[PDB]
Amino acid sequence: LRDNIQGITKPAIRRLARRGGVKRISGLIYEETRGVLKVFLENVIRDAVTYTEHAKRKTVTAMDVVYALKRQGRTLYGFGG
Amino acid sequence: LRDNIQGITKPAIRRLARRGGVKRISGLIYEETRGVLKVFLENVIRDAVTYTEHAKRKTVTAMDVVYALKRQGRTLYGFG
Amino acid sequence: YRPGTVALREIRRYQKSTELLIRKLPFQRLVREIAQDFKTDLRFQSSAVMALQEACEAYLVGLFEDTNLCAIHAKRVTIMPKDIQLARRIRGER
Amino acid sequence: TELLIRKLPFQRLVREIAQDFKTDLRFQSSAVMALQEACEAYLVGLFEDTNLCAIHAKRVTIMPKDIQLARRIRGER
Amino acid sequence: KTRSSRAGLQFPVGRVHRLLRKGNYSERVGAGAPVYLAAVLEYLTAEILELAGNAARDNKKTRIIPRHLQLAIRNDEELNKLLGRVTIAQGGVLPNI
Amino acid sequence: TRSSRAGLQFPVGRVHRLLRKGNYSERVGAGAPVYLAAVLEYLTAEILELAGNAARDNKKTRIIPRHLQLAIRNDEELNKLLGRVTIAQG
Amino acid sequence: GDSFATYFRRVLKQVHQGLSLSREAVSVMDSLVHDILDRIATEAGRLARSTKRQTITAWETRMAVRLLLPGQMGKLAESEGTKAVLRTSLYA
Amino acid sequence: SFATYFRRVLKQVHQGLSLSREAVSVMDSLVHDILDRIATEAGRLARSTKRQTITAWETRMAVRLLLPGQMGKLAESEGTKAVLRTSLYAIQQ
DNA sequence: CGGTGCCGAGGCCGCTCAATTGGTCGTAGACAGCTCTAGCACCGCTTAAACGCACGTACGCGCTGTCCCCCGCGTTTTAACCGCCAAGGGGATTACTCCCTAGTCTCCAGGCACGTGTCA
DNA sequence: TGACACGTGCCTGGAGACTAGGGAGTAATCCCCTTGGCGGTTAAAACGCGGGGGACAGCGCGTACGTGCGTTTAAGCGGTGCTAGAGCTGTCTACGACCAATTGAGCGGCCTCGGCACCG
Repeated sequence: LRDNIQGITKPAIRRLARRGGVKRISGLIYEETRGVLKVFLENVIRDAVTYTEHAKRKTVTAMDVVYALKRQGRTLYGFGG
Repeated sequence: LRDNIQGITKPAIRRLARRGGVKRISGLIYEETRGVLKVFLENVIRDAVTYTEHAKRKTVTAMDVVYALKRQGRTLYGFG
Repeated sequence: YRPGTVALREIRRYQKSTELLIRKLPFQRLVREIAQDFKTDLRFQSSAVMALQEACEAYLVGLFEDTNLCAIHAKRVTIMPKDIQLARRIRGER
Repeated sequence: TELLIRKLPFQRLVREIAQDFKTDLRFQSSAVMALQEACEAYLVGLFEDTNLCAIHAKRVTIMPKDIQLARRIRGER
Repeated sequence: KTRSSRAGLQFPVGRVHRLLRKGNYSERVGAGAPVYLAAVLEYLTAEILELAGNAARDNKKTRIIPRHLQLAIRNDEELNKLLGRVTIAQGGVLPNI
Repeated sequence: TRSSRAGLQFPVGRVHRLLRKGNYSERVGAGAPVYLAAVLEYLTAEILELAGNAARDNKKTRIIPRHLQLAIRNDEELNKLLGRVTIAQG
Repeated sequence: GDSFATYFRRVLKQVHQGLSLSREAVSVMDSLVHDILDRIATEAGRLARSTKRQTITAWETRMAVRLLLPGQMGKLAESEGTKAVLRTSLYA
Repeated sequence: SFATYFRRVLKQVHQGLSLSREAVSVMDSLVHDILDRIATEAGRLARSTKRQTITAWETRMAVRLLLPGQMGKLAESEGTKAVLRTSLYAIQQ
């Protein structure tokens, strides 16, 4: 699907950080946080896909994603478990 | 035992800092790091003494301390 | 009107709410493109993509609050890539 | 690599904390040594992080604010 | 009858015993373990509900939503320490600057 | 022995027994404490080679826990695998 | 199903009778209860296996709760659990 | 545990060295910890799939989860080689 | 603050399946007894580590000017999105079975400990 | 001088062969949910321009910290002895797994209703 890390638009990052607590954001923050988000997404999706490969499935389930997130110490509650 | 937190003396904290990689030390670092060490000891010792109490043992052993460390998140190798 | 007094209002109105902040379709395309290089021709449950979005959003919000902590500690209000790098280094993720 | 905290003061400290927790307790030397090693490792890691914080703020000394920030970012408080 | 009524617990002792046995945490499970576990779970859940209800009343809403649960969890120091590495879905953050 | 048929210096046995005594599941398959033994043998052959390299670098020959800590902390993958680990007298 | 929805509603009515839960809140709190149960069970099992014991009785769960819930909340939960066990033992 | 099983490995890799008592007592603990981690991950995966057994598939996925691609692929290759060698030996009896 | 609409939460009945109840038993663990490790307390010497100042300067912190780079805001583009539909791929169930792992009788042979020669 | 390699001997767990039963492998089968497409519409992102504020660097002050040296001290050392209690064995009984029969507590279907959102 070519590239889609640009799908996290600059206003989206701005609103995310603004909810975080910041009040001024430097121009170079956007590329760094896009890289950080891509790294974290790769880390979580690799585990959530190895879980599916184990289950001999072809559809990544919410249970797979929540198990992958739990394995990294970032538990998620609203989606079963 | 009264006022035994002073056993972690100032040169010991300074040497720990030098091993950590710092180059200069502010005077108020010593009280803060003594407090940090006291908090860490309290947590680990509470876990260890609960471990011994479960085993109905009056002596804390290396296995209980390493179990407390592993539970807290810092696994320890070389004692069990 | 002047620079400021609008970022604070945005913080007030965005910390109170809980709605998703990353657009759903771009994030779906992003997760699809990331997962397509591990296993090819995969399918994603809608709840799975939503869970991934709700986890990444929370993680990024936490990282941004930590990087604001770092920026304030350096006598600055503007967060810069050095702040994010230091926050991620101290957190141990690296 | 050698032990930095003196053995006897640390032993007395850990005994004091334990007797604060549960009275009439005994410590075998392996447990005290393991605790000392863990505390040395934790403190050197904390000082690594605080040196990073101090360098970040255009400083070479570490101040209590640096330790507090390192602890708060690490999560423990 | 039952075991929830025997111990005076709202929570199900039998269900938590079944969860203990199914999870395979040990080869054998004692009789007092499920009762104790139901008791502690009921107390913790009652505390969380009370805090979330206080938050909802403060927010002037009679329906509890995950935002109120997140507020209750991250407003009390003990709950925050116990559940600090957890992201409640649609939970948000408590407002601070 | 099954270590004879396998190409394993690490014991296929004494790992099946450890799995059974650890109660990680109701039953353990036949190939599990062979794949696991091979993985452990690789994860020891590496680490041992690195510690030997460190000892040769320090001209000490004998392997000391300091060498093990250097081996673990001097490689990115092993650092990620063992990051919250403190080695005694290291 | 395996969910504590009715128990959460019952305890809310006991504590805050004027309120009412929502399905999302029920789901997240069910997951929270399951996670706390798993944590306590794993700690108690590890304690039991530490002392060469292949059973997880009231002592192991009590120590797991005490060792997993530091502070005043841990003392209150332990007192509540001991009260429940004593009340159960009173049926004799 | 695993006393001579490290000396055997050290005999074929970096010949002329030896393992000290402290090094052995660290490495056997490390091997036990890694084995426990992989076994717990395999058990959790099997339970998630609703299977009550640990087979080659479970441990394969457990080491894929633990060791990422740069090294987990090598460990997976080694384990597959060992499993197929055992199977070929058992084929002819 | 008031008027209107929407729908998910609440309450009553069917019921069924998971929780109770009762009896068996064979083992896991409670309990008593005993030995010997090693934990604790103390004796004194010595010396390495801590402790107390003096001090000269490295450096943290405040002040000030700049110039540039984010913020606000208006406008245009553009892609989310919400509503709806077609299609089928794969999640999820279910019956048969068959092969694999639990369990048990040997049987020894690799594993562990020890004595001795030899080198780090 | 302590530790590794080569005989020497003991020893108990891995292993071979067998039995038994059940875990799940496998083949159909249903239909839920996911992907792809169409289309208006419209909220939001992209872009540009003016401007203010603030990040950064330079400069000066003054303060507090690392270094050195003399004095104090208590850690570590090595015995010495006393005895708690860890660990082990022996054993015996209480209990949790197991199974068969029973039943009522909570789940789902269906009808009510007020809380939440929207606008004026």
